[PDB]
Amino acid sequence: ELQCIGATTLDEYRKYIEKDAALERRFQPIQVDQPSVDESIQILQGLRDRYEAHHRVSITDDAIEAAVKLSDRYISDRFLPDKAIDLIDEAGSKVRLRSF
Amino acid sequence: QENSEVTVDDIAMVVSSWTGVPVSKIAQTETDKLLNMENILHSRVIGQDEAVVAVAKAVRRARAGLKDPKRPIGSFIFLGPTGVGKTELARALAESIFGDEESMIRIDMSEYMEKHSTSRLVGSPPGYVGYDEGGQLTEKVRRKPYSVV
Amino acid sequence: NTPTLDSLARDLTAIAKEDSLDPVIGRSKEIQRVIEVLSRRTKNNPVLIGEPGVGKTAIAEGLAQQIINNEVPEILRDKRVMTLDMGTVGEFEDRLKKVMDEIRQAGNIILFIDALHTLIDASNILKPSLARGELQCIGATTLDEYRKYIEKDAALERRFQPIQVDQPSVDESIQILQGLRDRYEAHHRVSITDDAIEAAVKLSDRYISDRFLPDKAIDLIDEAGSKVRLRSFSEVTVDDIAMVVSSWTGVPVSKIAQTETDKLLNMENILHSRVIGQDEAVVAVAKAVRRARAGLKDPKRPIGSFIFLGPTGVGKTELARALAESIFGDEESMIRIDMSEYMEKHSTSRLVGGQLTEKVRRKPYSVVLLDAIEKAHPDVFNILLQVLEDGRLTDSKGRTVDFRNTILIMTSNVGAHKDMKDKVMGELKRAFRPEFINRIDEIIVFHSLEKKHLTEIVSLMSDQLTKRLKEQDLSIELTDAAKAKVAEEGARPLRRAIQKHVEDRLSEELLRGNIHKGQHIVLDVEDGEFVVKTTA
Amino acid sequence: ANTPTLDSLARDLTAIAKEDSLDPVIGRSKEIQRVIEVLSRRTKNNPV
Ligand SMILES: Nc1ncnc2c1ncn2[C@@H]1O[C@H](COP(=O)(O)OP(=O)(O)OP(=O)(O)O)[C@@H](O)[C@H]1O
Ligand SMILES: Nc1ncnc2c1ncn2[C@@H]1O[C@H](COP(=O)(O)OP(=O)(O)O)[C@@H](O)[C@H]1O
Repeated sequence: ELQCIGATTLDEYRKYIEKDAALERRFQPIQVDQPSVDESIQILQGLRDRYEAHHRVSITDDAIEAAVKLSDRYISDRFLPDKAIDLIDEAGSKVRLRSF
Repeated sequence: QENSEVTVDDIAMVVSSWTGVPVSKIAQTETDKLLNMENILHSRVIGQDEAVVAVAKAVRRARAGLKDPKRPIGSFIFLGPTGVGKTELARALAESIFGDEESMIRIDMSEYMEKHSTSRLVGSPPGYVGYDEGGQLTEKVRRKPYSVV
Repeated sequence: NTPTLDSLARDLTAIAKEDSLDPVIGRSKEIQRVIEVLSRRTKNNPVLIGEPGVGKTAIAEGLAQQIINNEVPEILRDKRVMTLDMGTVGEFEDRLKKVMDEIRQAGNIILFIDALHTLIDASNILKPSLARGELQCIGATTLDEYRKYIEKDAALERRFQPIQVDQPSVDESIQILQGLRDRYEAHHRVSITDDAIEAAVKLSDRYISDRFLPDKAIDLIDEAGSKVRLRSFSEVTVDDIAMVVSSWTGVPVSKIAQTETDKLLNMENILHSRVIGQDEAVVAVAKAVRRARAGLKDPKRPIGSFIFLGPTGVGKTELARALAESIFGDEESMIRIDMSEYMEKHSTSRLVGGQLTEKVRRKPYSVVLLDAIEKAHPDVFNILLQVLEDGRLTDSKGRTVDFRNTILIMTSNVGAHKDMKDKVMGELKRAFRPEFINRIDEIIVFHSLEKKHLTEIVSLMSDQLTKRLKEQDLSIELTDAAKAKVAEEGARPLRRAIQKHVEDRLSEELLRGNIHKGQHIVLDVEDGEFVVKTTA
Repeated sequence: ANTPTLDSLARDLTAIAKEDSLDPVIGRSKEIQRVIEVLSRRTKNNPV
């Protein structure tokens, strides 16, 4: 009767929902995989628009490619594209501060 | 009309989406691939012609609708000298099967030398510390059932 | 002061006034034991240990009955047996302390407690009131929960007392029911024939195994006495009981019915034609089980030992499974214990345990197979030897597990004709003690492993490959010329070659289009070589 | 009889099956008949 959309991490799933075994049955799982490098680049551009508008700087395309690939390589403790946009916003704040 | 034809293909699609395993009617860009998979491997891994033959054979039979058993797709023991490909072949295979070869389940069994480390393949018994995050291997297969352990 | 504690729970003598409860059948010795312990002054208040549904509370009820009568001696005379309603009683402590005041008022209130472990909340004033005294009560728990209790031995072992209460005999249960069949037949306005009662007991002790006597049989009687009633809107019989058991467990009523003394005829046919080869072997074992099971012999032991000898990997496990299906069915009666894992003299620890003990605990109606027994050790060997003596193993709790209708079949390779007929005993008496041999039921030995029989197996295997396709979809047929081409193969695992020649080749050729679904795929040797065609 | 004090609070299956909303159950005649029997019993009346 009521349409729902749930969202848990794998960890909470195994630990909590899987434990229930009845409510789990009610819902329908859908795996969302981390984007590859290229998909991450496109996501990063779409968001680059807003991040530019908020920091008031302009983020190069190759800047974003480097953010994606670097953060794929030298962070390896959290996932994309959260990593990449975190770097992008870091850099934006850093540059705006560098304006002062 | 024609659209009122929920057929085997559509159940196959909702399965292969639900569980990661690819049960459906394979098409071009796949059959050509599965046939040429021997050549893909023998590109990535040089020499060692015999192995890639048997691995490609098993992947094909499994993917061709054969492999009636409820037992796993394949089971190989690669022996030989060092620096020959016993790991490179598996990396090539997981890469050609999926891409990036990073979906491959890699378990360095050289780490489970102890008697009790056998815990972290199956988890830690209920109640005991680490019970929730259990299954260094099992959770990896329940995450992605169609992979190369 | 009756008001408060009667508001706590109803008295048993109140029921015994008109004796609403059925008079319990037998248990007179056990009730006498209860009277003994209640007569004592140090450890007077007992606790009845037994499985659920065995009728432990029935013993307390019959006790209240013998209390109303004069069977009870004088010191225990004038004693009201009550119980406890935890529901009907911030304030529950006040009411319970009031109950304790009334216990102090009249020292003639033998209380009763079911599920005593989960009760001692109330312990806060019960366990103290036990120490002071005059709370003489009775306890009804299980065994393991009694262990959980005695783990409070500090203040509770001194006072309590164990009274093991166990299943009535499969015979005794008949008189139990015959005594109490009256009440239900009155309730449902039917009548219960005594053959129906004995049949219900004989199907309860065998085909359900989940619960215990007499609970099993009483439940069956009541389910029949309601089914027949609803069928009318008269007399219940074996037919209804077989039907309700079939509804319970899910086995077919026919298999419940006919297989008592005629399945033994079909068994030898099944053995003779379920595995290929081992001709004299099926003759041997078939003769054997007819000697034991059909025969009036070996009442204490199980069906008996069958040490399978010869080359491992020729049909031993398959003969075992075929026999399992034969005598008991389901292909699930066979339990396997890989004695190669027991290559350690401590491994018996996991027996004393997630091993054969739990397996026979779950179903005492089954087959058991021990493979690579040679890999065992003299300690686990002595274990299985005293088992084969009586089946009674006792692991992790002293559980006197019974081996009633189990099969003990050991498998190994000491061989590895008449010269072999001698060497087998040679390496038996030379590899372990002769007494274990002397606990023989029969010894099954097959030496030859290669014959035309082998080719037949391959045919069977080909059939299996066709089966799974008729399952999903295909129409494979292996022409016997191709079957012989494959079979012309040394080593036994020819299915691998089947896979190679047929399954692979066909999959490669099907992937590229030379085959499509819904086609009669004949594989044949036309020139001395595999040829595929489709007929649809 | 005819008490609106509970249907106000519970959900009546049968009154729903009046207007035929519940999806039909196929098979399970054995289990339904067993619920019926147990429902007509004195030792253990309540089914679970
Ligand atoms: N036949 C081959 N073709 C191409 N590269 C190879 C081959 N054999 C080994 N290599 C190279 O060896 C490296 C990895 O070899 P691999 O790890 O498979 O050897 P290995 O047998 O796993 O070694 P180890 O004995 O330490 O397990 C890669 O650089 C790979 O290019
Ligand atoms: N010896 C017996 N004579 C008559 N009835 C018995 C006997 N043993 C068990 N019963 C029956 O068992 C039923 C209840 O068993 P109960 O004592 O409640 O099981 P548990 O001991 O697990 O609580 C009663 O209907 C009782 O008549």
